[PDB]
Amino acid sequence: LAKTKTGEMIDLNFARKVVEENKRVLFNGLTTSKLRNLLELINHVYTKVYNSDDTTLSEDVRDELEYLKVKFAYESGREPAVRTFIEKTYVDKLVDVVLKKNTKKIFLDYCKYFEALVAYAKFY
Amino acid sequence: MELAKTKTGEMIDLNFARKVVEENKRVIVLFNGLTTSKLRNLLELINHVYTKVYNSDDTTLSEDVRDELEYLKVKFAYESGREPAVRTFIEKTYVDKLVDVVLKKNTKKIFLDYCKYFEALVAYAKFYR
Amino acid sequence: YSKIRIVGKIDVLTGLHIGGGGETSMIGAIASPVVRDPYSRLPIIPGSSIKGKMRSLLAKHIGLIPGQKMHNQDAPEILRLFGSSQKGAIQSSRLQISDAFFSKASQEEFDKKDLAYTETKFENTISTAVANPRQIERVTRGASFDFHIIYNVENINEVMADFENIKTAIHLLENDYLGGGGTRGNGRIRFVIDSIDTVVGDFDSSNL
Amino acid sequence: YSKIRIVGKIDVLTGLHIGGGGETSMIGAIASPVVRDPYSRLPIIPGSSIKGKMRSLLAKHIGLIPGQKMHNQDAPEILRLFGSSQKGAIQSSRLQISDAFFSKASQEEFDKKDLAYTETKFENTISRLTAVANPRQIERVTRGASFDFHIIYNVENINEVMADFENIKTAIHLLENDYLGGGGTRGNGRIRFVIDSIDTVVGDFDSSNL
Amino acid sequence: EKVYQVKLKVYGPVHIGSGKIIRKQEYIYDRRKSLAHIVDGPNLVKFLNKKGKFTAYLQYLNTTKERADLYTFLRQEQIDTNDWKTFVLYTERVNQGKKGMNDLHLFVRDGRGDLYIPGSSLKGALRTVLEGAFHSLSISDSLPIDPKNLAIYQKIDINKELKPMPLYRECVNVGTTVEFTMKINSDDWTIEKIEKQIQQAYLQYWNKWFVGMVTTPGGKAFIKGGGLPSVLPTVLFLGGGTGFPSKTTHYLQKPKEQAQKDIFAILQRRFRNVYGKMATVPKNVPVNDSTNKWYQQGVCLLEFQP
RNA sequence: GCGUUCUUCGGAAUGUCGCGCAUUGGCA
RNA sequence: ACGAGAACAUGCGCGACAUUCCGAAGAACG
Repeated sequence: LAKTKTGEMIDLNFARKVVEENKRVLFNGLTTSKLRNLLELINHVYTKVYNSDDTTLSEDVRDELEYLKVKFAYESGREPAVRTFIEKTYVDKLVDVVLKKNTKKIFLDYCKYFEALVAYAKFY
Repeated sequence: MELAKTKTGEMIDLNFARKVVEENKRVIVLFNGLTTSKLRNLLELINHVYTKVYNSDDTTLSEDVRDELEYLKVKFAYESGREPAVRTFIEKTYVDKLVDVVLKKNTKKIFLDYCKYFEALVAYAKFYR
Repeated sequence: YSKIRIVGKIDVLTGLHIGGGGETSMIGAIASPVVRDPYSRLPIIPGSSIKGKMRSLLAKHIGLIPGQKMHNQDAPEILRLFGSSQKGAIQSSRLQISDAFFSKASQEEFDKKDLAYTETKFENTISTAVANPRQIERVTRGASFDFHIIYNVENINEVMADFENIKTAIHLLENDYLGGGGTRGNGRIRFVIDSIDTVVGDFDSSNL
Repeated sequence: YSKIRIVGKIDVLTGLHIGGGGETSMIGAIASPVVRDPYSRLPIIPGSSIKGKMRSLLAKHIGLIPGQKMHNQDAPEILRLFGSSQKGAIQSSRLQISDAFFSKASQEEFDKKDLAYTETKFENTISRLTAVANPRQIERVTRGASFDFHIIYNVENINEVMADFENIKTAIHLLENDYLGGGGTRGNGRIRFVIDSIDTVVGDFDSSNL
Repeated sequence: EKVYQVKLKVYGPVHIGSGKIIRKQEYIYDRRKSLAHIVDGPNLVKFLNKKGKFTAYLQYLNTTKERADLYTFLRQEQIDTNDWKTFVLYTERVNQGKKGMNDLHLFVRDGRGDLYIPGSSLKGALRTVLEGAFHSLSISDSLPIDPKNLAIYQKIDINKELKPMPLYRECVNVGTTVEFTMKINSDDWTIEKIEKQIQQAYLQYWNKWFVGMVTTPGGKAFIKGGGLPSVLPTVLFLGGGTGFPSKTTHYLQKPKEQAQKDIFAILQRRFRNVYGKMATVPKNVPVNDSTNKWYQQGVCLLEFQP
């Protein structure tokens, strides 16, 4: 997917690593509802990409991902915990990486990473 | 069979699957209240990758299959968090550990053996009920 | 031996949902996906669903025998239309209802209007008043599927009765629902027949 | 002696389920798998399947004799085409259907778009009294698949070749209008014979007209 | 099976959400116009990228983190309203009990994009009324509703005082008729039986709990404004926000004190932050327009015709 | 505005055939 | 100058028939 600091690769195991690192409460006070709202924001563009057969991300999908970045910034502003979650998970940069790749495979990998984040947050 | 070893050291196989199902059998709630439908959902999550590998003949696990196995670990963790009974089932049966073991081994045979182990778990859970 | 073809379209009225059995789905999305044709990744109404629903509705309309256990115990006309597997009394199924693929006209209409072929209806289950969120993928209203039904003329004299039963079954299916979730509204559908033509044989389909 | 080769492809329409050997299936896997070529694990249409289906359709179209029990009691045209085994009247089958293997073109088309050759279809069986549904997973070949089919006709009587090939065309038309597989009455088995390359592989016979 | 057309007359705003929560950062609310234009995010983002205000949009988001009303940003950038209509999907009339909006819920729409009342919700309301069969009853999905009848309403909580909640929801306007088709078998259900059960359930809901809210001073002001119609027969509570006393069988199958005790216990085990702290049984357990008239969330009237 | 459910319980194939005829064989 | 010499385990054949991915569930609770 992408490369984190010190050569770390974005992965579902990396999602578990982030969840266990930020566990103390999670991500300095992150709740399940905020992460749920972020996953809901992911869901619409995920379904749009899933329905589309073309491997290359469609233009409306790319604009949806840009608006997803904007909404992530807004959520980070609204709640400091969401900002901490975003900066620890590097999801905002992952959206830009997906846009750069312009491939369905990278988008679904990022969606699976976010899904792993949600699953491990629920598990821990 | 010949998948891995538990923390205690007991070997993992179909006989181990029957043994763990019997141990968690309580009268009949199994694995601390694990309903059949949760087990069947886990079995379908298994069965997707099982069909993907069963059609294929490559000895090594394909990259898409490995990604689906990691996603299977994610789904197992999500079900463990969402339902305590599924968490107990996975912990006692060591399913997630076997998934990482087959990921390490990267063989069609070991994946088929893990799927047979999960199938034995489901079969003995249905039988011991 | 005459094969009569009934080609037409079937258009959803409230939203059809024939489930595919669940599949790899992100958390909170694609809870119960609709059955789709693997080749085109397009929603499809299986011929099995249409035939089974029509057979069951016809059986209810005619009247099930008391304490019926198997589908090979329906009315003789239903058994001659939809087939039978009774030991020693096997009856060939004259109706060969096939899969109702997504019509190209409706597919291009949806593409023109920038509308998804399937709507992910987000519903729940109140308990304690605790809900159970779920995303059921049901076919978007106004989607037409082309249905193709083969009728075999096993007996010429019985063709009129069999086609009257077919008309009654179509009327019931339009009146009743198709797929799953009918009591909740989703699954009501409508038939629009295009042409009944006898592709094979000397039988005349103009009267039909 | 002349042998005429009919090489073409059968293109699936709704997806055909030629049931397999009923091998031990995983719990929750396909309860009824399709017949597959063991070497390539690809679904195939057995030549026996095509031959039996088209022979039965042709016999029905011609008309079964009253109270017919054995296959050798078919019409003389059907016996001449597909063969007979009646004691003292053994007619050789002029048609030798071969198993229709998964075509390389459709195999590449399925390798593209990340499509599996066979799809697991979920079905149920609503009870007539308890109204309970019994799940069933049936493997079915994908609608977009194609199987390269190979038939061989033996020219035993040059005068009857035209009539036999007319019967073959009628049977192919019937099979296109009918289904080829299990569950066709429920919509599994619709096909079409798109490509047909009739050439005389052996002998001086001319198959241009055929 | 017996078939009846079902008419639902909306006497109070009814919201059937689509599982998506939208914020003021996503739409544009004009208080002077009193209209909220629902903006689709991708087109707005591309518009700002073309106009060069996307960096300005990020800076505006950074400056005021909690409040990021898109209308204020557009007014600051002096972007023309005709340019606004490019990325506006539609517009909705807004009624606030307060300033501005906080968090908007959207009504459910089909894949075609038409507003409709799912038959699942209506059938669930009927089942809860009749709870105490449910297969013969087949409530069909509603006919598509005109977008004009859909407008944004404000949620107000009545706890001894009228308190506007920072939560607006798109709802079907009062006086709108919704049509369904209901089919039932004779043996399992009777139309007279189900109608009588609806009437008795509404009477029990009125007697057990509604009087207690009327006795509250906020309830008294609600009655004075016109929140309770004189007509309010067959009354169904469907929209999101009707309340715990509705959509539950506690007030129907149990005595008033017993039902209140059970509801208090389940609220305490569910919501410890509010009812768990309180150690005594409350007296009662547990919408505004541009005009003077007040509304009750989700209240409706049902009629059946063969 | 915040928080909680994100899918749940059952069915997971069943029944019918599972080789038959002809020659080899038997009896005449 | 082999208990040998010739001799196709061959001919006929639809893994098919019957089967709704369904039954029940209010995006709603504070």
